Amino acid sequence: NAKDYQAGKNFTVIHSTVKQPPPLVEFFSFYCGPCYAFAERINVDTAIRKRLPDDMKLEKYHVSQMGPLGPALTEAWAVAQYAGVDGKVEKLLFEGLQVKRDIKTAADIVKVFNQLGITSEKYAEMQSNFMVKALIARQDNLVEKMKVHGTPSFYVSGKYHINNASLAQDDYDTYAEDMANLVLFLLNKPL
Repeated sequence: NAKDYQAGKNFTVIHSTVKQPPPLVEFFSFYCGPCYAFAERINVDTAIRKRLPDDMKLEKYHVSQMGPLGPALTEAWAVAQYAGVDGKVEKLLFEGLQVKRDIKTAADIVKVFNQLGITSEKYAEMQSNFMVKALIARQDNLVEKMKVHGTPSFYVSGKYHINNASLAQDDYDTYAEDMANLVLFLLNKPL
């Protein structure tokens, strides 16, 4: 029934210096095709969330060092979560970059928020917010400390990096389920 995921095959034991790493974090880029598929096609993200406990979420950290808009996007994601519209704006940023490729500038990212009822003035106000800035720095700092080198990249307890290609290849639904199973297998691992 329950698979015995193997170190080396399904995941690697990373070494971080981070004192309090997210229990579960997915490093991603709105420019990354597989990152989009994980959030909208394969639905690896919903699969994982559907199986997590109430006192724990899938944290998504945007990679600023990827592409021209990288930084503006890490900021937009931070504002997105502060405004709590991170659930709606996610698909619109992926589309704006990989479907319609109509997001070319920082001013174009703001236009997405406008369509949700967030004026350019409110967006500017949020860009300044102390919590927004703290989350932007957290995202950038962990990409460095965790030594991220690809997206989408999942890390459990800041010690186990999942090997995306190692999971069930039958179809995407099975793959997503296998990923959530592996994530759980890692969260339930001895301290």
